[PDB]
This record gives sequence, C-alpha cells and structure tokens, in this order.
Amino acid sequence: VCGPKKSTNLVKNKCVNFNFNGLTGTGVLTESNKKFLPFQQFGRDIADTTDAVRDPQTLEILDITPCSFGGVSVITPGTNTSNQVAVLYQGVNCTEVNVFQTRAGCLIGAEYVNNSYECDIPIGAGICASYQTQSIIAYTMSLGAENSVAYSNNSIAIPTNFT
Amino acid sequence: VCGPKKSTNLVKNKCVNFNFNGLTGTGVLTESNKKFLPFQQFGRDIADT
Amino acid sequence: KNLREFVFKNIFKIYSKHTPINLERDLPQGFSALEPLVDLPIGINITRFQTLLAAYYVGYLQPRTFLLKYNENGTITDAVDCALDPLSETKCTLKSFTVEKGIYQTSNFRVQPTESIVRFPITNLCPFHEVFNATTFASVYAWNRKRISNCVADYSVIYNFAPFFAFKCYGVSPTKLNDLCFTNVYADSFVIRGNEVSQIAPGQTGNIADYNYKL
Amino acid sequence: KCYGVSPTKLNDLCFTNVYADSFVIRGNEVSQIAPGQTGNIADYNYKL
Amino acid sequence: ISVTTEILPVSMTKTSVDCTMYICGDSTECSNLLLQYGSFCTQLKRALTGIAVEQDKNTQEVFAQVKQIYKTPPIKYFGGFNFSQILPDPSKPSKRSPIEDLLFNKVAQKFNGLTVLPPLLTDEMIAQYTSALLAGTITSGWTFGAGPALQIPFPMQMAYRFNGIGVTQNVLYENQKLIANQFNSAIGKIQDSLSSTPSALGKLQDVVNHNAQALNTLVKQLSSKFGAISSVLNDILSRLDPPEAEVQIDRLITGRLQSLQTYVTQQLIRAAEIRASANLAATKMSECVLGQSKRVDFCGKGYHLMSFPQSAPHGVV
Amino acid sequence: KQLSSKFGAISSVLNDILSRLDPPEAEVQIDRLITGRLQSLQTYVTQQLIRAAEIRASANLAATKMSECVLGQSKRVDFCGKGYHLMSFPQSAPHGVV
Amino acid sequence: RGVYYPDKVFRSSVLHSTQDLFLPFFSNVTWFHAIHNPALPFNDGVYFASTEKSNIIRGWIFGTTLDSKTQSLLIVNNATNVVIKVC
Ligand SMILES: *[C@@H]1O[C@H](CO)[C@@H](O)[C@H](O)[C@H]1NC(C)=O
Ligand SMILES: *[C@@H]1O[C@H](CO)[C@@H](O)[C@H](O)[C@H]1NC(C)=O
Ligand SMILES: *[C@@H]1O[C@H](CO)[C@@H](O)[C@H](O)[C@H]1NC(C)=O
Ligand SMILES: *[C@@H]1O[C@H](CO)[C@@H](O)[C@H](O)[C@H]1NC(C)=O
Repeated sequence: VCGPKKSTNLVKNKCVNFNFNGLTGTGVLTESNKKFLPFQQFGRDIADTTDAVRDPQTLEILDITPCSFGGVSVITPGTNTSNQVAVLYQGVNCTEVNVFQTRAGCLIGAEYVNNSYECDIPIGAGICASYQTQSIIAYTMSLGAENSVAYSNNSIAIPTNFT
Repeated sequence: VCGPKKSTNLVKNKCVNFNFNGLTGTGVLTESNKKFLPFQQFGRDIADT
Repeated sequence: KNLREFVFKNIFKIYSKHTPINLERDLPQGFSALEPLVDLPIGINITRFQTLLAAYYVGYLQPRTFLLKYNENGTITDAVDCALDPLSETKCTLKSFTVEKGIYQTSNFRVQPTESIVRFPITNLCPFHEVFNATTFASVYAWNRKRISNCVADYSVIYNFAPFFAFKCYGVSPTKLNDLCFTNVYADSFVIRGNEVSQIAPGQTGNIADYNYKL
Repeated sequence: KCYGVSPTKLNDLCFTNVYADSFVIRGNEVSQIAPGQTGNIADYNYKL
Repeated sequence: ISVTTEILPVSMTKTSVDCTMYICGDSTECSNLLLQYGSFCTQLKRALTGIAVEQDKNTQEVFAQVKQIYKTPPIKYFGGFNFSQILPDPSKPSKRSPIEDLLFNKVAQKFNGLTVLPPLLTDEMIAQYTSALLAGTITSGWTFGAGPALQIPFPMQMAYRFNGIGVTQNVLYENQKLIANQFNSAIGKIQDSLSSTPSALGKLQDVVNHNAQALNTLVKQLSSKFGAISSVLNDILSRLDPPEAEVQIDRLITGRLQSLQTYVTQQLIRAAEIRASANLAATKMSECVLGQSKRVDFCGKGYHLMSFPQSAPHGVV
Repeated sequence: KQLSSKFGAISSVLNDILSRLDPPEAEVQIDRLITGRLQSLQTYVTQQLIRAAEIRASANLAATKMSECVLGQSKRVDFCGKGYHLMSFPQSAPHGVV
Repeated sequence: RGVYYPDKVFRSSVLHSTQDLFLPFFSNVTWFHAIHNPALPFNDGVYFASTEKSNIIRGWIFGTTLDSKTQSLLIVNNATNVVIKVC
C-alpha cells in the first residue's frame, strides 16, 4: 500500500537518495552477489544497517553502501610563518576527492619529497609534513642517523675524556 | 515599554536586587570605567555573563 | 565610504547598519564594522530594492558563520569567515586568529546526493469511494471494519470531499501522507454526535471514549 | 488566558513590542484561539 | 641460562568519532536541536584527540629511546652466541625477526561516523627501532644507552655482566661454549613456547578485543529507541509534524549523547591504563635493555644478565 | 558556558522562565535546565578525576625521582638524566618540579 | 566589507562566534553605474556602498509589487532630516 509517486529510473555507482517502498536513505547502489531467499528484500548486516535491498520491479539484489565521507584536517605552519595550508581527507582515496595518496588519506596542497627529515607535523603512517625552503613538503620521516659500530673479535673502544 | 512600577534611587556598592529594563539580577552596582559605544546597553565577558 | 547594510528578519523587524570612513580608492581592505542605526518595527514583506538618484554596489547576503574580534573599546577590529578557506575554518575551530604549527581536525567531508530515486510498485487504486460515500455508516457499537491492501493509496479523494470538522492525524503528518507507504490500512466508519468527537482521541479517557469506541 | 507570560507578572515585566490583534468570533471558538488547539478558525481563519 | 618472555601493551587503536553524523545522520533538523545542547561534541572530540596523541607519544617513548640507527656487522659471529632468531631476516620483505614474525601472525562500524586513525610509526619503523636497539646491545653493550657506542667483543660484555651479578669472569671464560649452547637452546625454545601457549599473547589481543567491543556497542546503540517511536531519524522526519518530530529527535539526542559520553569515559580510563603499561615498558627498555638491572624480578626471574626487545602488534615483548 | 545552553527549554535563564511561564508548565523546562546543568557538572567532575589520577601518577614519579636522584646516586639507566648519573638538583616551579 | 554588530552587547578583548546573515568575504559585488528590469531582488539582505560626495544619492525604496497593491517602504535623506514611510 504505497502512495502516488512516479518511479524514477535506477542508477548505478552514484551517491543518490533512494526511497524503496518507504525505505528512505542516501547511498550508492551496487550489484550484489548476495543470494536472497525469496522471502523479502530488507537485508541487514551485523551493524544493524540496511546493507542490501532487492529492487521491487526487477528482482535483483542491490547492496547499499554509504556515500563516501571522512574527516578533513588542516596542516598549517605558524600563521606568522605563512598562510599556506595542506588539507588531508582521511580515509578517502584521491579519486573520490599537489595530490598525493597516503595510507592516512588523500593529502592535497603538499609536495612529496623523497629525501627524509625528522618529523615536524605528523600526518599518518610514517608521513610528516614541514614548511621548508617556501612550500609544504610531505616526506617519510627519518628514524635517525645510520651508525655502524666497528665490531671485531679483539677490538674494544675506551673513552679518553668526559663531559 | 515598561510599566506602572517606579524608579527607585540607584543604590551603589551594596548587594541589591536590580531590575534594569526587565533584566533582573542580584549584585552590587559600581562606577564603570569601560567606555560603551552610544548604542550598547548590556556588557558581557568571556564567560557570557 | 557610505556603507549601508539592510536586513529584514522575521525574528519581522528591519535593521539598518551604516558607517562613514575616509577613502582614497574603491572598496578598500579594512574591517570597519557597521554600527546598526535604525530598527524600524515594520512587518510587511519586502522582495525588491531601488536607489533614488538626486555608486551603486548591491551585494546579496547568505547565511554564514563569522568570528569577530573585540578590542578594549567594544569595537570590532578583525573578523574571520568560517567557510572561505580551510585556514579560516581552523581559526574558527580553535577560536583564535593566530594558529600554531600542527594538524587540526576541522570539519567533515561528505558526498552530497546527486539524484533522487523512487521505485514504488502498480496500478490498482485503493477502495476509498466505498468507505466514504457509502450512504450508511452503521453505528458506533456496530462499526464497519474495512481492510485495504494491495493497491494504490490515493488520499486526494479524501480532500475532494466536504470540509472536515476534525481531520486530525496523530502518528503521521497529514501533508506527508502520500509519500509514505503502509503495510495494511483499516477503515473504521461510523456516525457519532458532534460534542463527543473531542473524546475520540488516543490517550484521552471518557465515558464515550471507553464504552463506545476506544482508540 | 495568558500562555507565554503569566497574568500576575504583566505589570513588572518589560516587553520590546506589543501587537494587538482584534477580531470577532463565537463563544465556543474562543478556546480554538490557543496554541495546540485545532479547529476551523485555527487553520482557515487565524493561525497562532 | 633462562630466557623469559614479558609482553607489555604500549598503544591502543586511535578512534575519531564524528558527533554530528553519529547522533543526527544527514538531517539538519536534528543538527539544529543538537546545537543547543552545548559544547559536548567538541569536548568528546578533544578527549579523543588527546587519546590519539597520547598513543603516539606512548609508542615514541617506548621505542625511540635510541637516537642513532645501529646495524649489526655482516659477519655475525659473537663467540658462539646465535642471535638469528632475534636479528632481522633480510630475506623476508618485512625485515622482521622470526620471533617478530611469529608474534605478528599470532596477534561496518565506519558507516556511522566512527573512524580509525593510522599510527604515526609504521610496523616497519618500530621493527627498525628494535633492530637498532639489538645491534647496539650486541655490539656496544650498555655503552650506547649512556653515551657514544663503544665497541666490545660479546664474550667480554658477558664477562662484565657476570661480574655485575657477583660472579667472576673466569666462570664465563672456562664455560663459554656451554653458556652459548644454553643461550641458543633457550632462544630456540622461546619460539616454541610462544607458538604453543596462546595465553602468553593474551594481553595485547585483549586490548584489541576491548576496543572492538566498545565500537560495536556504539553501533548497536544506534538501534535503540530511547523512548521514541523509531530509531531511524529519516522515518520520524518524513512521518511526523515538526513539533512531535522535535520531541522524538530530542529523545534520540539524549540517548546518543549519553552513549558517546559513556564510550569516551571508558576510552579515557583504558587510555590511562595503557599509558601506565607504556611507562612500565619504557622503564624496562631503559633498564633491562640499555643496562643491567639489580632490581629483583624487574627484568625476568633470576639474576639479570641482559634483555632483548621485540616489536609486537600494539606492544613490546 | 554550559550555563548558557537552552537544553531544550525556551530560555536558559530560570528567572525569565519563572516570570513568564506558569508553574505546572514551567516545571518541565526547569527540569530540562536542571538535568543539563547536572550532566555538565558530572562531566566536569569525571574529567577532573581522570586528570587528578594522571597528576597523582606524575607526582608519585616526581617523589621517586626526588628520593633517588637527589637524595642519592641512581644506577638505574635513564631514570636520572641521560648518561651515568652523578647527582641531581631540585627546583620549584608553578605546580611542578624541575 | 560587510561586517556589522549583531546585537547591543558590549564585549572587550574577546573572540565571539556569530551565526548571522553576513556578506561572504571575497565575494562578487555587482558595481552599477547609473547614467542619466531595473529592479533588484532583496534576498536575505543587501549591502550598499557609495563614494559620492555631493549627495547624488538621497534614499531608497523597498517593496514587493512596487504599486498600490502591496505595502511599500520609502526612505528619503534630505539635507536636514531622514523620512521613512511605510505607506
Ligand atoms: C582508493 O583507496 C581505497 C582504500 O580503501 C580503495 O578501496 C579504492 O578501491 C581505491 N580506488 C582506486 C581507484 O585506487
Ligand atoms: C672475529 O671478528 C673479526 C672481525 O675483524 C673477524 O675478522 C674474525 O674472522 C672473527 N672470528 C671468527 C672466528 O670468525
Ligand atoms: C511576502 O509575504 C506575503 C504575505 O505574507 C506573501 O503573500 C508573499 O508570497 C511573500 N513573498 C513575496 C515575494 O511577496
Ligand atoms: C643459528 O641457528 C640457526 C637455526 O636456529 C642455524 O640455522 C644457524 O646455522 C645458527 N648459526 C650458526 C652460526 O651456526
């Protein structure tokens, strides 16, 4: 028992509002391999969310994934130093939204540099950003200087002074 | 638009109930050194009081 | 140097703001705040604007959030728009015009919906010309229980009939009826006297409420 | 009947503006001129 | 010679919760009511950010004690002492020791505004820090902790450690082969002991489990009515008149605020516990690994000779 | 600042509610204000207790360092500075020790 | 330009956050030159600026239908007095 509302054609892989038989939501509809038994359509997951639904007119199982979202963080030096900023969209691939892809997220406004310095502004999984000479550069942080101790079977090192 | 009730002499440096234009409160009224612009009538601090 | 901000808020009073300033070029940089001038209590709707010549810098306003700085005189000397750039957004989040070095979580990125879809299934209309216009609604003790299912629920026919003394919707908003879908509809038709209508409501107790028909 | 401001404290309190709306309705329709009350006058004649 | 394992948690997973999305979804009507509740959302965000930076600080304090990355010499002869099980394996791309690999192998909610943040230090970098500490303690003894790294043969270092526990160094020099064999046997038994008994690595796992449980609870509490007609906000909005909608939305707001507040309070308590554990781990790294400790039972059972760190998921062994 | 929150009431000022609203229907708004302010106080006290636990841990560490680094020479590595500990000197600081 | 005082509350040495109808910063203002549909929408508020000296502009008109059908608003600023009428 529904009301008067002319059905609109179905779309794929687009963040759209959906109203399926009173089920109102916003999401992306994708082809689903889930094998729904004939009973009904309101599929749900462990997170108590309507993960899937079967289209009423054409009986196909469509998975509903939430529209892409995340948190934005602003990497900035001191305001006196410069007004330039970098923006990190966390957990979001760069395709969704000076573009560099870190494991923490998509980092725009910063240039990646192969050379490694000590960490200045934390970004994520080993990536740190710094304002160096006049732009924000992102780099894999350096743990420290590499030192090799001259170890031999008969060699010792003894200090001759103190501080 | 205020009302019948009348305008008692302003008592300063005493804990007195005050009703200023319908704003009621308790406290002491002291000479104020801050320079209001002609337009404001209320003053508030960083704590929103 | 003749700034004039005019707003009309139904929170119905107009507000005018003005400030005169020394000027050597065109609209310069500076945070000269406009001091409100008049608050005329007019209450009629306005949707136009015109200037009488005896230059003309019209600029439309939108709902926004700002951060304003007050000096030791009660004067606004600086401001920040919290939707211009991410630096201004992090200034608003930190509530400070000077932002130290670091990474600041400011807002949330969301992908807005592009298109709206309805897929309601198909043709058969629900019987409403039977429940209404039946020429006999029986009695309150013997009221007709009509089951409505498997059809198009068109509530416009209800509005098509005579003006209603009491058209009260409790669980559902009356305007949003046609959007919603329902599992099963029950029609309960009867005839009762006028003064007892107020007692026929959920959560209300009364003699007619409890001995004739209790929702 | 006073809804928002108590009848007793009208004299002490101060108000920014007063708006008077004068009309004529039947005796039983007076109760319809009140917040939360539904009726023909409330929806088609004058809405609070 | 007895090699014992002590497993200490160091950090817990960093979580960020979006107040607006968790409590109001995508509706502005709900956000308008949420605004007048005050500054609860910013308080929760500040608490979670403090927890995240605290976890990063914990890992840095435990593992980044050394300032120079030391490398073991290519010729790995140390007077018959075999460190292959604790030294990194260049063949595997992880550059992790066999014990570290075993520990690593042994040990949606996102849709509602809950996110997990990556740790600042990668597992590769923590493994590199551990390898630097091992190289320093094998080639330099305890000298690299208290200053510049000083070369010393490993048998001489073990002789000095024997003198530390009140045993003359000839006891080492006339029993070097037996001592090396005992140490190698104990190191070999460590991997078997870790593999056989899962209760040893139960601490770290428990930590992870706890946080997971907490997150699940939050999501589950999104399904509670809290006295309202429905738990779905869009149903109320598209089903009700704005005033009754305000009432129901307010009920949901109260329920979800108390849910988040409980979550954040438990999270802060767990963060305090993890911080205490990380402080203990840092003290052990400074005293057991960077030197010889006279404190009884602090560094293993028996007279302490030395200690070796190993990275583990969210912990140190 | 939590004193300025409406908490679902018409006004955040109790005097305004008393002057305007009638007792039977002003009681619910006063209850809204009461529950909001009580929740604010409870949040403050819980955060205060957690911060007090952190400060107590820091003070216990400071007392241990005063006993061992200052009133003696410590063989514990990195407990009293970096390097081989010779001695230590205490200095007072606002709400802390150096 | 376009920043004003929201309400009559004195504040000293403070940063205050206001959600009000403001002119967005660094926005496109339409500069109009009048040489001697000429009407403009009101929307949520209007910002006017003028650099004139010899009182070339002397008032404004606000309204909905601009005729005798709907109430209008007329502001005239002569050399000695401002007159506002809502006839
Ligand atoms: C972007 O990264 C995400 C990470 O979860 C992945 O799921 C997605 O497929 C990636 N897209 C492309 C085109 O790389
Ligand atoms: C001991 O170490 C030295 C390092 O210079 C090496 O030359 C020597 O061969 C080693 N001894 C053995 C038995 O390998
Ligand atoms: C202005 O208000 C009047 C009366 O409230 C209304 O009829 C009209 O639609 C509104 N809008 C415009 C553009 O006049
Ligand atoms: C160390 O032990 C491994 C197996 O545990 C063995 O393969 C290796 O040969 C040993 N090292 C030496 C130098 O014998």
